[PDB]
Amino acid sequence: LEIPTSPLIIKITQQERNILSNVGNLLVKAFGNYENPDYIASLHLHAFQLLPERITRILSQFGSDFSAEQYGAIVFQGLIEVDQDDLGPTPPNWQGADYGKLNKYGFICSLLHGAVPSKPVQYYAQRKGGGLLHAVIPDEKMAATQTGSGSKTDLFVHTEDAFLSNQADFLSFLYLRNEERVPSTLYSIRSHGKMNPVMKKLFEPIYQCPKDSGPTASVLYGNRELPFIRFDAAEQIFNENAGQTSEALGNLMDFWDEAKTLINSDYIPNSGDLIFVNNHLCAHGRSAFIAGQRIENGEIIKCERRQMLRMMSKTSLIHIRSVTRTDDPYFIMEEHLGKIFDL
Ligand SMILES: N[C@@H](CCCC[NH3+])C(=O)O
Ligand SMILES: N[C@@H](CCCC[NH3+])C(=O)O
Ligand SMILES: [Fe+3]
Repeated sequence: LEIPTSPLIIKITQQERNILSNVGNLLVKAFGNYENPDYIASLHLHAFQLLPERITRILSQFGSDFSAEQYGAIVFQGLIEVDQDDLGPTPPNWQGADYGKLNKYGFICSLLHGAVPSKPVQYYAQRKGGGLLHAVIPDEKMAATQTGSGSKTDLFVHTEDAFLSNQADFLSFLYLRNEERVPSTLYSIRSHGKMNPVMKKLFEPIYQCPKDSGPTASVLYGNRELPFIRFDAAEQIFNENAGQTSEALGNLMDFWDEAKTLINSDYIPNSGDLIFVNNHLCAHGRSAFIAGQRIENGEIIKCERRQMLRMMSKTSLIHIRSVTRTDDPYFIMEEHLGKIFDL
């Protein structure tokens, strides 16, 4: 067995970039925006017929691959060319993001999910939905917070929405700018190799999964030999109010001791790179940084602040139907491990 220790790196070609750009422009003209219900209803058809064939091939293989060799993450290097002057300055927070300008990017991202095949969704748990595409921008007000609006966060990893029974199946992180040169940290449950006694204890449904007395869940699930994972190191372990039992905390600490040595922080994304993640296999994180600066040869180089676009998707609308809005089967109303928001 070749135990995966790093994600698959795909170097996007100029011809592929040009196709994505032209297709993105055509979809903007045809449908106005990526949230158009006519576009969403025919998403897979546009994904398989408009994407560069190599991307379609990679994503289709990835969607059904839960084998021992699968890391659960793909880095698409140079997926898009970002014109930095046209993008202009990074807004102070995510509320300031111009969606007229990210519209083409939303089409491209939604086609990638569509080729898995997977359906872009939104969660009331994250920004009261906030649309299919989220701008992730470091806010000075929330500088050292354990969120996406954060800047100084270090050594931790998490799968997205570990507190939800219906968390995303697939995630995409499109980097518009990373002038601070912050590494993108990834962690795969497949990096452990063969099922061992430390991992086996995580199948027990005894762990707290606190929201971004509570119900418990298993950290490991799915296949017994090649499992899926729901994990949040900061929220389940290093949170004083996590409320874990001594048995559960001990199991998580033993797991974290093994897991932390397998974290991969080698990849530093460039503008236009997209990281595509199987949220059931691979956890993600970000190293500490001061937004709007980098240090080179003992000197501070001022720069525009970090800017990333996030899209989440589910492979089945049927199995999430008891937690979605009556008039919107793509809008998840789940609050915490089965419990729905009481509005
Ligand atoms: N910026 C995002 C990040 C949340 C997910 C990562 N903890 C938000 O405010 O919803
Ligand atoms: N969502 C992160 C950045 C993405 C890193 C994922 N490897 C943030 O706090 O901005
Ligand atoms: Fe996250």
